[PDB]
Order: sequence, then C-alpha cells, then structure tokens
Amino acid sequence: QITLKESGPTLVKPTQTLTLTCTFSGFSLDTSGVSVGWIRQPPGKALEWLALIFWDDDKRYSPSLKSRLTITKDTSKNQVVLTMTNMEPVDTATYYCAHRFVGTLDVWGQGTTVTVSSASTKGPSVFPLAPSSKSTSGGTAALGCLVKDYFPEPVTVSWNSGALTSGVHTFPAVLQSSGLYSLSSVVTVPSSSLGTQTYICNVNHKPSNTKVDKRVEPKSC
Amino acid sequence: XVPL
Amino acid sequence: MAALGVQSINWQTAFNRQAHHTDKFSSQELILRRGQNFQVLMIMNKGLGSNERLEFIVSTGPYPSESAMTKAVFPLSNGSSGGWSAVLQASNGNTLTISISSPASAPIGRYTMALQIFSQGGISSVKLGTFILLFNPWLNVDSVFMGNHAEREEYVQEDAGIIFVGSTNRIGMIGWNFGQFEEDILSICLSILDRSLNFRRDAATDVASRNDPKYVGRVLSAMINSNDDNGVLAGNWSGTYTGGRDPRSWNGSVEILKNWKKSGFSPVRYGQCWVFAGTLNTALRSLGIPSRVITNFNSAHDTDRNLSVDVYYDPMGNPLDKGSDSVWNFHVWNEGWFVRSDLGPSYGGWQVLDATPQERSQGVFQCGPASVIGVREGDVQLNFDMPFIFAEVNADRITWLYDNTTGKQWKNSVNSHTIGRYISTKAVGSNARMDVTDKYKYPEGSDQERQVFQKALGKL
Amino acid sequence: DIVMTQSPDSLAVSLGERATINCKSSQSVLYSSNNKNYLAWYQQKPGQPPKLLISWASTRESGVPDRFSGSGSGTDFTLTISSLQAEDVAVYYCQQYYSLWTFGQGTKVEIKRTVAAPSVFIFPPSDEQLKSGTASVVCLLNNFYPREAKVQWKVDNALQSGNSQESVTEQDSKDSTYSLSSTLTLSKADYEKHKVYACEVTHQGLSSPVTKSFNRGEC
Ligand SMILES: [Ca+2]
Ligand SMILES: [Ca+2]
Ligand SMILES: [Ca+2]
Repeated sequence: QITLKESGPTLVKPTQTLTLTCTFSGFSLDTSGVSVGWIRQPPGKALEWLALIFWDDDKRYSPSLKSRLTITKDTSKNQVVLTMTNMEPVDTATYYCAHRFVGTLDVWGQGTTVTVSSASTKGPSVFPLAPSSKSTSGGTAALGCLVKDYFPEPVTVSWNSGALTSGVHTFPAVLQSSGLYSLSSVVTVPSSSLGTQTYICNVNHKPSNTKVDKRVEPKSC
Repeated sequence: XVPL
Repeated sequence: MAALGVQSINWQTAFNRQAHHTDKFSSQELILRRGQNFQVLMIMNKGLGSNERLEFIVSTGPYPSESAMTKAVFPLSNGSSGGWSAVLQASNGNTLTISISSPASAPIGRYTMALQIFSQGGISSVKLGTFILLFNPWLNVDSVFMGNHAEREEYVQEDAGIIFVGSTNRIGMIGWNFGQFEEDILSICLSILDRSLNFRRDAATDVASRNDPKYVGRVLSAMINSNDDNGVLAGNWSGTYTGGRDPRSWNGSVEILKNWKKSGFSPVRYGQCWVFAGTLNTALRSLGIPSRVITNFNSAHDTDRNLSVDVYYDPMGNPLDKGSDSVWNFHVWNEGWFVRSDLGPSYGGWQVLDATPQERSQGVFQCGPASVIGVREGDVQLNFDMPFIFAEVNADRITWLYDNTTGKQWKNSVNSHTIGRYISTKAVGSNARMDVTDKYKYPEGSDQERQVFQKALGKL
Repeated sequence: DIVMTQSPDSLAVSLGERATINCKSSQSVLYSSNNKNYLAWYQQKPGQPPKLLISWASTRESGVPDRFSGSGSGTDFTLTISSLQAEDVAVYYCQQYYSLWTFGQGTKVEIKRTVAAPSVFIFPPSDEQLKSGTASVVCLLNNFYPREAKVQWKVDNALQSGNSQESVTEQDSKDSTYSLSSTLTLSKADYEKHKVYACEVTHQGLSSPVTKSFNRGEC
C-alpha cells in the first residue's frame, strides 16, 4: 500500500511563510514518470490544486499562485516541501499532498490544517459530562467530555483508547466570542454497563502538548 | 520509394 | 590602297575540341573549357602594319559588362596577360596564327566574339562567331579540378551509370542513361540556367555568378524539379500516375529533358528520387561538374530541425499521432566535386546536391551544396542545408513520452544506428557497389560517432 | 481556464435507490490523440480527505464497489450510484486533468428516511469547572431526522440570548440521523444566583416544543 503524511507549523502569523513537508512510503519519486503534488481545502470550500514536482525536478504551479509558491523534493528522505509566502487568513485551509503517476492524483495524505493568526497557542481543560437520571432513557445513558478553551485547531478525542467507537458523537468545534475554540464528545452506552464498566475519554492537543485522560464517573442523581 |  | 580587315577565320574546331575534351558532344558548335587556350587561323586582307591594332571582344549573357567579368576586351599581343588574352604565334602572308585563352574564373555559358580594328585612323568591328565555355576539371587551378584520370573519366565523361535501390534487406540496381553527349542535351542543360528564378529576377548578376560551381550546382538543385519555377520534373508518390508516365518507366535523362524542352519548358510527369538524381547528374556532367549518384537506405526525413526522427506516446503506451518525421526505405541524391572557397580548405571535394523536393530552403525547393566532410564532422552550422542532410544519414530515432496534462515530454528510448545504411554509389570502371557510409559519418556504435551527434545538436 | 460545474448541488435518496450526479466542463476534456476522457470522480466523507473512485471518466479504481459507475464523454459526465447504502453519504467531487487540475464545487448526498424526533438529554456544569469560575450547561439532541432543529434556553423562565452556541454532526453511516449540542455559558456567579435551568427544543417531529430541565441542587 502507499501512504503519505503532511507535517509542519499548524499556526502561522500574517505576511509570513508557510513551509509544509510531505513524507511518503511505498513508492520512489526517483522512478521515471512519477509526481507528487499539493492541494488545499479552505474550510467549507472547494479543493484547489497548488503545485507538483516530478522525479527529474520539473515542476508546475497554479498560475494564479506561482509567485508565492515553491516546491522542492529531497528524494533521499522520501520528502517533498511546499513554500507559500505572505500567508493571510484567506489562506487558512487543510493542506494535502498526493501521489500521481499516469492517472490523476490517486492517493492523498490525511491532510494537516493550517491557521493564519496572530493569536498564541492555548491548551484546553477537560471537564466531564457525567451520566445521570437526566441522560438515561430505555437502558441507554449518555455521557461525554467537554474540551474547553483551546487554540489553534485541531483537537483529537478517543474513548477507552479506541476500544469504544460505537455510538460516539464528536461534534465540530465552535469559535467562542473569546476567540478560543471548544467542542464536545458524547457516547451513548447501556445503563447496565454504567455500574460495572469504565469510561475514559482521551484528549490530545498537539500545538500545546496537552494529553489528558478524564474518567467519566457515573453520577447517582 | 516508400515510407517505413 | 585599302584598310586592314578580316577575310575569314578558321576555328580549327575538331582539333581544339579534342584538346579541351569536348570532342564527344554531338554538336557542330565550338565547345571549349575555361583556362585552356585555343588556336585559330585568321586570314586578313593584308599583313599587319606597325601602326595598326587588333582588339578582341567577348561577351556572355544579355547585360554583359567588364566589371562583372561577363565582357572582356583584349589586344592582339605578344604578351600573355592574366585574363582573357590573344597571342600572335606567327604570320604567314595574310594569315595570322593566334592562341586565345580564357581565365579559369570565367563564367560558363555561350559567348560572342568580335574583332575591332584600328587602321587608317578609322575603327571597324565585325562579329567572328560564338562558342560554349564549360568548367574545366582537367585544369589544376579550376575549382572543379579532379586530378586522378580514371576518376575523371567516370565522373565527367561516362554517359551511362547504375543507381542502387530497394531496402536494407534487398539491395538492387537499375541502369540509367545519363546521355550528356546526345543531340541538344548540352544545349538544353544550358537553357536551364537561363530559366531559373535567380535569372528571371536579375539576369546580369545570375550570369556573372555562373563562374561558380556552388552557384550553378544549387540553381540546378532547384530547376530539376517543377516546384516554384516550372523546372524539369514533377514528383508523384501517390501510386496513381494518370496524365503522365509512371516513374518506374523512365530509363534515362534524355527523354525527360527533351520532353521538357518540346513542351515549351513545361514540367514532365512524373518522377521519384532516382529520376531526379539521374536527371541532375546529366546536367552536372554536361557542364563540367564531376558528379555521381548516391543512394541511402533507411533515409530520414526530419521535418523540424532537431536531428532526430520523433515518435510519440502517452505514458500508458497508447500512440499519439503527432510529428511529421518519416523514414524512406531508400533515398537517392547527387554529389558534385569542387573546392569551397566560401568555407575553407578543409571542406573541398564531394558536395551533396538534392533536386528531390523534400524541404524548402530559403523558401524554395532546393538543397546543397553540403560538404560531405562537413556532414561527417557534424559541422552543421555551415552552408547549405546541413541539418537536413545530417538527419538523412545519421538521425537518431527517438521515442517520446508526452503528458498532455502538464505538457511535459521526455525521452523513452533512443536508436542511434538504424538511420543511414549501406550508403552506395557506382564503382569507378565497373558496376560494383561502393560503400561510402564511413565518408558520411563515424562508425556506428563508436564514441566519436556520438560526440559528433552531440556537437551537431549544439550547432543548431 | 477550464471550469467544472456539478449538478445537483445536493441530493437525498431513499435507502437502496439510484443516485445520479452530473458534471459539466467549460470545454472538451477528451484528448483526440488517445480518445481518452481526462475526468475523475472523488468521494469525501466528513473529517477525511477525498478518495478517488473513477479515472478516465469510467474506469473505476481498484477496490471500489461495482455500484459506483462513471459515464459521459467530452464535456458532460455522470456518476451513478445504483443502490445507495447508508454509508455512501458524503460529498462527491468531479475533477478534470486534461489541463492541470480543477474540481467541481461538490455535491452532497444524504439518505432520505423517516422523520424522527430528538431525544433531549441535559448535563449540569461539573464541580471541577465550578472551581474555574465559569459554568457550561449542555443540552444534547440525539439522533433526529431531519437536520433542522432549534434550541432556546430559559433560566428561571428567562429566555436567553448571546450566551449559547450550537454544533451539528454530519449524517450518520448507520441509523442515518443527526446529533446536535447546545452549550449555555455562564459566570459561576450567575449560575449560582438562579435555580431552574431548562433547554427547549423545536423539531419537525414534535407538535409542540419539548423541554428538558434540571433544578440546581445535589439532586
Ligand atoms: Ca524547382
Ligand atoms: Ca524531428
Ligand atoms: Ca547514428
């Protein structure tokens, strides 16, 4: 199988210079006829192709963006680098790298999100949403974690270290008026289980290097 | 006299 | 009593034509070669007084002039001069024995000769006659000099020859009657020069340029094909030869050139490469340019000046129908023998001339001369048409990959030796095939052969 | 140069029905030399990058179910899903690679299914958060269809405004419904002053509003 992973600064202040790095495995950018490319997707918008480098270091850019862009590869490290200048909030988006051979762009990274902001980092705190009589119904109780006041985005949330995936809802984040993010994850479980079985939510905010494990503890009221 |  | 005038002149035609090696043409005319003197007997009405003067006048073409070297005025003399001259060898009563010589740089063609006499304080002027003047390959100072006698007899005086044909697998031959000596043919070939574009647009300059075999040679490469100028032959490779003769039905030049003349200089239908090459060979040998016929198997037609025959594919394998580049099973052209004062001492000898209309050159279907030596050394920035002719004998066949999305293309394979094989001309004295491949290029597979190809690619 | 225009813009089919999605091109994307159509179709699930379904207009990528088929030539193309499964809900993009790369705006595809009121659950602020000196109260709407819902808060029967934010999930891949969360955000001061906290819920499936309440207390 092929896989690709993007990497670089999540936050980036206006009129600066974004540098992203694609690391890939399961082909060689030294093979004749092979290319790697970048695409970005602004929040709620269409995908935009940005650039592309070949095995022999021929290159192509979006004509509209050519003046801002730079693409390099380091074929020793299986890596390709992207350089966009003068980052404005308009350019806040999710940024993907992709493999190309003979077809179109067939295999895409997971994508890293890039925020263009003067604000500073902030790590969240993690309050529980305990299950009570007032979140039960029909032998189904609802519990959850509230991840409040972080920046920038992203934040990942897991349940029982991924052991629980069924009936989990992790809502999108909301930008609070305070200028920080906050989001909630909730899972519905049986009432029977609440007594016997444990529920821990697993929170990770990388920009700020926060890793919390909050156990949600069944309330009796 | 002919094209290949 | 009476003033000095000419009674009659004996041109001693038989004798002079033998000495000038023009004795084989079927013609009553005085045919001469430049540089070499000829002897005439001039019978006057009296002896020469030591107060009187005789002046000779020669002119060629419609606007002759001293400055352009197409008219000359020269006294009867004892001194041999540099240019045109007339030497008095003996007087015997009224009869003068005179030796006349032409410069080795004189324009070839038809000339008129007149004599102007200054006597009894008066001036008279009478036309003596006309002659033809050709290139002189027996003369060490002429640009067309060919010193070896066997080679000269083949490449000038031999009126029948052999053209190689077919493909690499199966080389064959056909007889061809050049027929330069048959009635009216020398005359027709001279006609040709008087019907070029060059001549139609500036006759005076064209005729002055007829001293130069590079010029005469290239004019011929144009005028032997119909394109542009109503020249001799019209090519047809359609396979359907309605309204004329199948190219495979000609056996020599004589019918062709005669049919051209007889139709009032209307193109003759139809020819292919060997038919052009054979007809051009007649013209060259007629005028005194030693020449031969060259055949090339797997001959490249490059149509975009990159020294390669390009085939195109998508990166998935499907073939893209792009490019014009092609390759013939065989092609035939000519080489003519002369020094190249325009190029340098190292570039004389055989020069490619091609009358087959393949590519245009300064807007006209013409081709050459190209130093064969030059082509071999990859010196393809030189005159004339050296990129085309390099491709012919030593193109690389390249398969290209083309990515439509990005418009990138790149080399896929290179075949550096399939082009230009078994390059062939008739043997001196026999009908054997000489290979001259190694005269056109360095040995396939060698280092030097690749380093020239490179040199040449950078000379574009 | 080349502009990619999808239709419709969005689409709800019943489970197991045919879903059709169209794409038009500014110009022909058919290369005359190989007679191949340089068009592609992607699928994008929520929280994931796009996955390539179909190159060359019609050839389907290794591993893609047979129910996804691509048709068309020149400038008009069509992506057909023969029997729509609950897990096919996503945004389908068309793309041209005749001349560099441009995409369609995208088409959203959802399961049409029965109406289905929300279940409302409520979550008092945490003791751990009262110490911080704000108080977040949380109303949860769980598994409703369709999407459109409304939450208002009353606190001691006072309608709120300017102190609450909502967030909605995309459609599920199993029961094919939505969930929504409302957070009312107070100073500890004020969450201290009042007694009766209630969210109040509007949906298609309800004939009047549903309230779910708690009074502050140990119970
Ligand atoms: Ca012509
Ligand atoms: Ca070419
Ligand atoms: Ca070669």
